[PDB]
Amino acid sequence: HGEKSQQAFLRMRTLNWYDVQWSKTTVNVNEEMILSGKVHVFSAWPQAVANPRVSFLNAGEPGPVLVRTAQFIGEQFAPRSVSLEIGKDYAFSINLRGRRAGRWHVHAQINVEGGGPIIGPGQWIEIKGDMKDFTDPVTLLDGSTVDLENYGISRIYAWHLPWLAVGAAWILFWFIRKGIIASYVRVAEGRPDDVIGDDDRRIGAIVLALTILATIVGYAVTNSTFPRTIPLQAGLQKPLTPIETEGTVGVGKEQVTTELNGGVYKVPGRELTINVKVKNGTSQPVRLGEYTAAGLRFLNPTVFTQKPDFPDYLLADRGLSNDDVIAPGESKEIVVKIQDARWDIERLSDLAYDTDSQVGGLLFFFTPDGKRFAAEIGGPVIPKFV
Amino acid sequence: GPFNSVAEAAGCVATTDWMLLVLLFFAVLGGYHVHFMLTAGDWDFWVDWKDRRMWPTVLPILGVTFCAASQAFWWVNFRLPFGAVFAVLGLMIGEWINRYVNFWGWTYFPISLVFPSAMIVPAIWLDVILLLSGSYVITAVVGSLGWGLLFYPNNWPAIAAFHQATEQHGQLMTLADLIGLHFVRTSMPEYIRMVERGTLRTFGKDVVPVAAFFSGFVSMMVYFLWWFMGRWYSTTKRIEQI
Amino acid sequence: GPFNSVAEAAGCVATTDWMLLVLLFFAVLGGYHVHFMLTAGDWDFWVDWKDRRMWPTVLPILGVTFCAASQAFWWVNFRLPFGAVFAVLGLMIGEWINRYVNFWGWTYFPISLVFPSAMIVPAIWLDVILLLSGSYVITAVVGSLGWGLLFYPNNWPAIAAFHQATEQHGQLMTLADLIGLHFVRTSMPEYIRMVERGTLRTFGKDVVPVAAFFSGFVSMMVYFLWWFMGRWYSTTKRIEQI
Amino acid sequence: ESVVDLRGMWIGLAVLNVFYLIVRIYEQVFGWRAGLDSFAPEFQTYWMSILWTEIPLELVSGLGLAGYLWKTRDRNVDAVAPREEMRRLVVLVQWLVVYGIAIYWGASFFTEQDGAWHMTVIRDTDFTPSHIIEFYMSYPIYSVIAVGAFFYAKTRIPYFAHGYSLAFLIVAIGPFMIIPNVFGWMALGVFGVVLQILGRIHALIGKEGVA
Ligand SMILES: [Cu+2]
Ligand SMILES: [Zn+2]
Ligand SMILES: [Zn+2]
Repeated sequence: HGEKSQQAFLRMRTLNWYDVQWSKTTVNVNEEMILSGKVHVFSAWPQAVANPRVSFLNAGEPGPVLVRTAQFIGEQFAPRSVSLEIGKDYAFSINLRGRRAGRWHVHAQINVEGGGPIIGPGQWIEIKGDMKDFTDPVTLLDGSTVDLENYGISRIYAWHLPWLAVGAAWILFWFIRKGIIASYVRVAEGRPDDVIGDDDRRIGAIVLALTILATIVGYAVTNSTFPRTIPLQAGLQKPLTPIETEGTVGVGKEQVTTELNGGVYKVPGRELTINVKVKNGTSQPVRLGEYTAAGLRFLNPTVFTQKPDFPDYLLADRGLSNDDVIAPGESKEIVVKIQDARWDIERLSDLAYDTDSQVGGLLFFFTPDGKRFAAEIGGPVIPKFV
Repeated sequence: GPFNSVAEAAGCVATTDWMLLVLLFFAVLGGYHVHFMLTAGDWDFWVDWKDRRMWPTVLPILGVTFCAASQAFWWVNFRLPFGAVFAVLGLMIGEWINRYVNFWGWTYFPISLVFPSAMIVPAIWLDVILLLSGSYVITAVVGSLGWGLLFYPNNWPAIAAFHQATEQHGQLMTLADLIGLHFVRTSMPEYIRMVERGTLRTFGKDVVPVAAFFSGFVSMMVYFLWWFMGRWYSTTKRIEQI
Repeated sequence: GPFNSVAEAAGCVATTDWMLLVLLFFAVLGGYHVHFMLTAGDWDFWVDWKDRRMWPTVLPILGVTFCAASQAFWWVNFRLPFGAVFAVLGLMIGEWINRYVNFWGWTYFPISLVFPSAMIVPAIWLDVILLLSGSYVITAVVGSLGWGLLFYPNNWPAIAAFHQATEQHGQLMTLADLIGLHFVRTSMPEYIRMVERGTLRTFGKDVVPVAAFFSGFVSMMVYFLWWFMGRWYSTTKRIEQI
Repeated sequence: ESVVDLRGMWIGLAVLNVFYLIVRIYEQVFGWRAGLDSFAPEFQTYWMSILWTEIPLELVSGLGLAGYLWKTRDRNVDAVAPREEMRRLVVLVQWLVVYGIAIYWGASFFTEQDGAWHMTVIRDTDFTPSHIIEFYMSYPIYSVIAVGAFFYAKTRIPYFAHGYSLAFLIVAIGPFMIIPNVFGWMALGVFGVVLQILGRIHALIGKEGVA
């Protein structure tokens, strides 16, 4: 949720989400599902957003309704931050584990360092059962298993509460053994000294000497339990592996290419019309299947005869069209008509408000058999008012 | 007095004494908590921000501020030796109530992820150094050095369990890191952190000891400044014009 | 008096009055202008710097400085309710004379490229908030909040013509961008600018409103400080040694 | 006569503390399935309804309370008997206790509560349920209460009348300088305020060997 309020051009020209899927939409407390998909980092990465050199994968979700059990991107377990390279594609997946009952919108999400959150597509997940039943658990190196949901917590209170109590007793003691007004008056009149003097200092010298003892003891005791400890493990991870299959923007002998040649989007607010100069570097006649923008899919009903498993919200069955197998080696300019309410609803139409009136995203081209060949589209587009 | 008896005199003194303690306690709690929350953050909020270098540095230094101001008020005007602990406990209570009732109670983050920094112990050191030598100058030095040094050890018993090692898909992690990854925060990417990440200029083995000594020495300055702040906030001046 | 009549007394008072008004106007103009020019720049100089975020932020904040000091002088010592407008008008005049006589008259940049920020309106709010409540404290708060808020809307009428859209070689531009590209400056590469360029942390639609509020709240502090500066610049102290 | 009453305080305390408790229960319930998506119509009915309502209510309550304490001010304040001053300034200390509580809820509870909410949403808007309560309710409330405390002191106690307590000033005005994003100048001048009260309690007895 909320991504609807981020600026269109930024959503469009940073991450181009695709093949995002959610494994299970329904799970009991303790049951896993994987959220997975792919991401193409847009080659004209905007100046407003720091370099995705320093980034983090995530499950957009309202607090820990599902617990993340591991995640991967690049081809790499990623508990720490990663580097995405401009203009390249990455597979990612998250394993999540049911914790609080309800119904929840769980997106793919990537945050870029001087950047902000970029929010990938999301799906409603029903989690049923009782949060009381939730467990991890998790294996230490010394062979034991802990339940992270509860682990360490009473040991915190066992240390925190007593001191908060010794805290109060020090205050009450002094307040009551010769008080506030009585003390204000003494100081303001003659000297204090009727307020403080050994044995008042003796008490303090004592209390201190106990305090440092209790501190030492608690320290040496906790080194006896827990004698081998590591510092937090932090730092960027080795460069990731991009998707080399197969494919797949700017990879292998067989490509599609798409130059944008100006475009028009009505304000307000449901249509975007674009001239695409396509080059078919493949050896097979290809039809345009799909435009994807900011999570959003605009499908060609001619190609997607019917009709994928994908969120509401989101899935638009009109990114028509013109049917004419672009021929192998051919080089043609086609007029594409993105129409659907979802453009307005996910506020891509608010592009007219931005400091950079310019689309980005991917186009998917299909052979007569299976193969999907991908091209980056992006560039200046002009608004046409009312 | 302006009192009908001695009984009315004593009954008034004891109950204005309560009201004043309670109003002062929650007044300072507010000031201290907002200030601290906005600065020491961040490192107090989150278990996997409590490293060997940053945390035991930023915390004692930002935390000594209101202890010094509170000592300035309580010692100068009443000779009551609980300014530090007064302020510190306030912070603790304000923090704990929130972590429990909200971080956990509202948002379901486990308390192992959101427990606050332990400060009562150094706060005590601070208070009794002032008591033993009714000098803010000796306190600003030896008092607040102890404030620094003491920080890490007094946290170690709450902290150490999370610094046990796990292996997760081939890669070492502390439990802290793991509680971090597990209990998903929407805006806490591992890189926004600001924890120790290594340097070529570290020799030892000495990470925590130097951070302790650093925080001791820097707190002295902050303590000197904030003592006087306490004095200026104690002002009984009237001004005539607005 | 030391006057030969009442006519000579009246004639003196009226003409020393003029001289003081004219010397004070041009004295404040000088200071204000140099300061403003060196800081608020830059945004004031160029139409393609007048964005939704930076300009309506830096300008009210840096601009309130001399208004507060001028109010500090005029209100404290005379109860004259024009300290802000006095300062602000001076700035406008110093600016406009220059844009017309020099930016245009010398270097032939069209006025649509070099016109100054509109400030009389917020200056008025500032002056009458002080007049209605002879309080600098109320003014520092509500007065200078209205100073901030009012900045953009009072500029809009002068600015909006240039926020009409044009298509140039397949790319959207404002007329302001165009006037910047067309009338070539030697040292104004699009990138030295410091205008809004977008962020992932913007939600709405709300860019100008939050800039307006931000400027109001920050100006309070600056107003407070600069009032007292006006006080200190008002000093009638003699010193004995140099 | 009784110099110490306290009824007013307990009334203010119960009415304030139950109120916030209702607000916390309200956010526990409508925090989820109302407050996660600010584009939804539920946000209008459950969250913006509070915001659009509370601002005017707090503004009217603020001006209305000041205006009242002023109209009902003691026009004959220099004439106040030692006993009645002692009573009036126990009432001040009452006001300040309510304000202590007000400051706890506003600056501790609801401010750090925002901390955990920032880790829950990605924010559709400036007006999250957290902010609506924290910035637009919780803070104005103790601001109002603070102005009341100040105004009561200015209109009932000779000392706080003719003067402006610099410390009390910082207390009443300081709030209007709280701003977040996107060290030390804070409100804590209650220190001065209570010292001035103690200055004044001290003077209302010459035969003080009894303490
Ligand atoms: Cu969502
Ligand atoms: Zn359990
Ligand atoms: Zn009088």
